[PDB]
Amino acid sequence: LPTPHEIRNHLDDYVIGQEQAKKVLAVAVYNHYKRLRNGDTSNGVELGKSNILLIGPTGSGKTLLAETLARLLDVPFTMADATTLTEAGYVGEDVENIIQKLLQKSDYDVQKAQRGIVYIDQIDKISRKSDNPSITRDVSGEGVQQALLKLIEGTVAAVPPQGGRKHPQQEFLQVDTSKILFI
Amino acid sequence: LVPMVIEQTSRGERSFDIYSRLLKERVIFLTGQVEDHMANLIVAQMLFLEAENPEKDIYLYINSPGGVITAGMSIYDTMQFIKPDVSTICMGQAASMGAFLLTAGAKGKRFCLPNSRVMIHQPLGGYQGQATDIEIHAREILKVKGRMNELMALHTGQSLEQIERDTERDRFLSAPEAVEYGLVDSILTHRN
Ligand SMILES: Nc1ncnc2c1ncn2[C@@H]1O[C@H](COP(=O)(O)OP(=O)(O)OP(O)(O)=S)[C@@H](O)[C@H]1O
Repeated sequence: LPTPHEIRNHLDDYVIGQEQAKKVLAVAVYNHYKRLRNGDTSNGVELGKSNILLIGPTGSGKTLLAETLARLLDVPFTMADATTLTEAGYVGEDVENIIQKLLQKSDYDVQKAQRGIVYIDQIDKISRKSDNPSITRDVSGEGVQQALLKLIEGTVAAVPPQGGRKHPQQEFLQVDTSKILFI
Repeated sequence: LVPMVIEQTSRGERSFDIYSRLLKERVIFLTGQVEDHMANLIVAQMLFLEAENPEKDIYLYINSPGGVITAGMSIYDTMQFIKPDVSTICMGQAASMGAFLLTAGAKGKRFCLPNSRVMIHQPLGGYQGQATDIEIHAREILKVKGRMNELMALHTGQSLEQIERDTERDRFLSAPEAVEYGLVDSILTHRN
């Protein structure tokens, strides 16, 4: 039964001068645990999920907050990066890579992974270069954002568990994302 | 000096000069005396617009004290040859040749500002040499005077006899009188 004051006291030990940032995480963490705790068989149906966008100067401690949180957090946590992501199934990487990385921390537990938290770094790397809609395909940039839209709202993505043992299985495990939080 | 403006397009922002921006909208400026260089430049602009769009109206603003006849007659044939309707507007003044290009515009699309002024006279020339050579240049310039009156009557609708008497000497015509004379169609007082 964690509380914003208790969780903030723990985070305050590792971070200083980020009072505004800490409050946002405490509420989401407290609400997220509260949301999942609820059976959902009540008047409130399809409770909303508040995402988080951490913008700050260089070296201000953004990446550190996500790292310290996982130590105190019980539910699984994963820290990916949007540098390697490529849209349209290119050679670089796909967006599903984020989900399989979560299971590595969760030991391939679907019921326990949907309640996990996700973090992404260097999100500005995919912003358009202060231009109007492009005249060609931007694999890294405007294209990547289009793919993440449905993932943040909630959907099921194919993910080979453990990468797949051999040709025998040739299946993918559906992983809901409506409850997953994104930072 | 010429100021630069920015035209916003879907691809991006583009820097254009004030004269080139209006050229994109089928608008040409005729300023100063009509000479071989200024005339040959307008012809290329008219031809360029013909290929881009032959069905859109062209607007030609004229503010000039006139000039060489041969340079101006090349433009007159161009306006009549091409399919688009060349709308003409008189700003400030329109001399002998400037008036000829004004009336040569498309019927019903000729305008003159309320305070504009038109002036028309006969061709000017001269020669120095033997009497045999003077007679040749005199016969040639006389044909031009006759030819310029025939075309002036065609667009203005007046009779050749009337144009001959009014063009013997300088004749200034205000903007309202130009409408009554058939040279133009209306006046663009205000925007509607
Ligand atoms: N408030 C802080 N208290 C203590 N150490 C801090 C603090 N802020 C930053 N640091 C140090 O900065 C290191 C990296 O912090 P980051 O979270 O990476 O900062 P950053 O602005 O996120 O840099 P990016 O995200 O990679 S551009 C941490 O491992 C700490 O050693």
